[PDB]
Amino acid sequence: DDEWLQAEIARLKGKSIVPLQQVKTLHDWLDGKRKARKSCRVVGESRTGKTVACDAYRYRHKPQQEAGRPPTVPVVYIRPHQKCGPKDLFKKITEYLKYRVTKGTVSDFRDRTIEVLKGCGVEMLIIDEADRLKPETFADVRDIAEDLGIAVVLVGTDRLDAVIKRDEQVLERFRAHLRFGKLSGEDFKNTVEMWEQMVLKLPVSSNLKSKEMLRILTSATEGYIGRLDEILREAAIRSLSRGLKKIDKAVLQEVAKEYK
Amino acid sequence: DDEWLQAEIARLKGKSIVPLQQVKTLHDWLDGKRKARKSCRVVGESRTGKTVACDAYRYRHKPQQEAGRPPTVPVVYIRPHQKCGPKDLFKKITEYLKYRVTKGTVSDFRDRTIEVLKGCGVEMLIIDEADRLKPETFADVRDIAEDLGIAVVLVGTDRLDAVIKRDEQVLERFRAHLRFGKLSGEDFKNTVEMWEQMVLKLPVSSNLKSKEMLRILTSATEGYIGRLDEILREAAIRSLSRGLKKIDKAVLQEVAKEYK
Amino acid sequence: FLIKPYEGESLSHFLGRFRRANHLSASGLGTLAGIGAIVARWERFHFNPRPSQQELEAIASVVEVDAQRLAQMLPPAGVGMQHEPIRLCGACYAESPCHRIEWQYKSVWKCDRHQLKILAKCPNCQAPFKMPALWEDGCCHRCRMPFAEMAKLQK
Amino acid sequence: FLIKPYEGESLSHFLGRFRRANHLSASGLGTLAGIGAIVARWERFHFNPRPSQQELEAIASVVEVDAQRLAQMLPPAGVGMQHEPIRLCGACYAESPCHRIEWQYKSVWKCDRHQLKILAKCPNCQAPFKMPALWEDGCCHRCRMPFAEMAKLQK
Ligand SMILES: Nc1ncnc2c1ncn2[C@@H]1O[C@H](COP(=O)(O)OP(=O)(O)OP(=O)(O)O)[C@@H](O)[C@H]1O
Ligand SMILES: Nc1ncnc2c1ncn2[C@@H]1O[C@H](COP(=O)(O)OP(=O)(O)OP(=O)(O)O)[C@@H](O)[C@H]1O
Ligand SMILES: [Mg+2]
Ligand SMILES: [Mg+2]
Ligand SMILES: [Zn+2]
Ligand SMILES: [Zn+2]
Repeated sequence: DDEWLQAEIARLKGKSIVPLQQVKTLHDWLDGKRKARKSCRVVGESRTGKTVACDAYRYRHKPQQEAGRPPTVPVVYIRPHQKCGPKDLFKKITEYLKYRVTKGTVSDFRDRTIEVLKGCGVEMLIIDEADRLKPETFADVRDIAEDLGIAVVLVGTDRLDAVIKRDEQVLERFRAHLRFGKLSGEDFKNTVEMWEQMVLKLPVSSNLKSKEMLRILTSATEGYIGRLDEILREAAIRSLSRGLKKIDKAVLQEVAKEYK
Repeated sequence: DDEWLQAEIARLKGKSIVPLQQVKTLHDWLDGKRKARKSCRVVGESRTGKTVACDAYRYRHKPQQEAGRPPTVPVVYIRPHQKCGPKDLFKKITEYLKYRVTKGTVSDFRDRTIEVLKGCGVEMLIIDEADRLKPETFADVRDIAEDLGIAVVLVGTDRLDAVIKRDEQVLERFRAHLRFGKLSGEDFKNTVEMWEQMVLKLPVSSNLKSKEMLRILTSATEGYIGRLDEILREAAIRSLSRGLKKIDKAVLQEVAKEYK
Repeated sequence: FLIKPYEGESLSHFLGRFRRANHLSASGLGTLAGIGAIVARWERFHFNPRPSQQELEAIASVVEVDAQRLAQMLPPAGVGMQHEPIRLCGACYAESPCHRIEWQYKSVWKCDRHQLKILAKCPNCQAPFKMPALWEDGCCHRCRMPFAEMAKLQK
Repeated sequence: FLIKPYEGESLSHFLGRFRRANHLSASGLGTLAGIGAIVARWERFHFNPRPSQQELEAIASVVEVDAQRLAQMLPPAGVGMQHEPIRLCGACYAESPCHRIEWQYKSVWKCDRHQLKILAKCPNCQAPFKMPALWEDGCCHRCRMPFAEMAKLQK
């Protein structure tokens, strides 16, 4: 049973991807923008679930490689680090395509990245956390989208909109957006129940997400998917650590007051 | 029909060049400046259509090459990348003329570029996105226009005017300008109808760009040619994806609200 | 990315072309092959210590071209060559875009195939040609005249 | 603050170690010795112009190590060395925390004392070693593995 407990805590520590309507709308919109090479910018709140949805859109088109030609990668997903320069961004582009870089100038990196970007037939350039990179690199991404005809999606918090607003071309070129919703409503309750069935993966104790539990989780998460995930995982792990088979009211109260 | 649908979506993804009065004024002005080797600077808004018009002025004078002498290129079009240094710019000049570079110092690149620039008898130096290159390169372009007698057109957004204003010589030498218009008016309606006939290339369903459609497109594009192109292409592709033979009102409403 | 040699291609030209296909510096290719600075020496046609069997086999392992074929990118035994000037037949380059090792033979002044004097500098602007490993495009690095077009100015 | 050289220590390693003990930049040590930029050249193992008697005696005056002993931080006459790659025996470093000039000898690939191949980059993360003057701590600058622990990964 101790081995089972370790397996349970390890599984609860690891996060999963429950496909819900938010990510469904997102990759539908992404496919629409991809079929037309339309460069947009998906925006949303923090801790709301944009990175996971972009990740899912990345894995669904797992590149299928030919026997002797470069693997064709339709969707490129990048999350450049803080104050990412042009050399760093190009390094990341050519590294995701599995082309190790060669020491050289910024022009050399640009040329190699362009070569490998046309070579693999890339369709999408998903730049998550697009509020980190310097504005001397937005010209480079503009040139990529202009000449190579690759639909670029700039992903980030609402601060990304402020970052691009002070610029001139990047704001006009990247204007289509898809704001991530708050999810509050009956769909939120559906989310809680679906999470209970799938992610918790606990024996059926008929918790059913009663009205009191819904009120506690509404007061706790404030609509955030990430907060919901964190609270659910913390409550499950705390119940399993103290021997409780299911999740009681005291643990939700404890985790809710610990958050707020 | 599926093959026809793929052909239609591929054609709609690809952009075209409808010749309208804006580009007509532009290449008339460009020919006037070329016949006198007068270095000017065409300026305008973003996503308004200056790059395409300069491109058209580039292709119209397709270089005619002699049997055994270098091809004579009358118009040179360049779009230097972000923070383009002098070596990078010279590389681009000699690369467009189809003279591959040889490793060396900046002086070597300058000498080779000057040699190939007088060799091909170039008349125009069209520097699009002329707000990207460093100000240590404006001295080089000044020297080119001074000694080689080549009319240089600095193309870029209104930020290019601010970039050149802080400098002394480049502002005085490059003072003639041609601001790109907003196009709003009855000429805008003519643009919509002409686009419908040519670029959409759809069967005649008598859409005729009715008053409601004109109001929606005026509210959407705000006068931009690029926004008009994007909205029209997105609406056409969305109608063709859902089986609709022509473009309905719902798709324009969807794309308009998705933009604003 | 592997490349097939062109017939007659010089070792310097081939090494640089392999490096460009793989975004490698000369030092990077040297480390991949385990021989370091030797690569850059060969690229500048400096073989005071002639290429050894072990060095040729080390490069052969990376580029997947046998040492015997690599030796045909150098003059045969007893054939003197020059590291300078780097020379060119533009008519040859138009047919096959490489520098030929024969153009560095001390005894060679005319292309036999084209019956033209070979060039020791750009005939348009007089810029000398770089070492063949650095022939990134087929054009004069100064004036940008294509090597293939220089055929028209050969005598 | 004066430092006694370690046996076999390279000139680059010794210069940097002296500078760290005295919070000196390479230019600062050069000005103290009256020879300026020469210090940084030696730290990167650049001696196309070999160290002169006057230059060695100028450094000797500051560090209080005789020019003859400083010359033993360089290869003997006729022994070729390489500025790159910088190499390391981790088992040696565990015994005496310095870079040895012998590790830059072109003929050296194995440590005689430890009968191990010497390292040309970190065996944990593959980061090349910096010039020995910059070996501030005894660890890989990237992954932070101690040089002494790299002995366990030597072959
Ligand atoms: N479809 C999903 N399935 C499961 N969990 C999800 C999903 N979408 C989001 N999450 C959860 O959201 C949290 C993090 O979301 P994500 O990293 O995508 O945020 P984001 O919206 O990109 O925001 P930020 O910019 O603040 O990082 C995690 O707890 C993750 O489990
Ligand atoms: N004459 C034209 N015919 C067809 N489409 C045009 C024409 N002029 C502009 N466009 C459209 O304008 C959009 C981009 O225009 P262009 O690249 O020329 O902009 P620009 O004015 O140079 O601005 P920016 O500096 O912001 O890139 C495209 O959608 C293109 O189809
Ligand atoms: Mg995120
Ligand atoms: Mg433009
Ligand atoms: Zn020939
Ligand atoms: Zn040892």
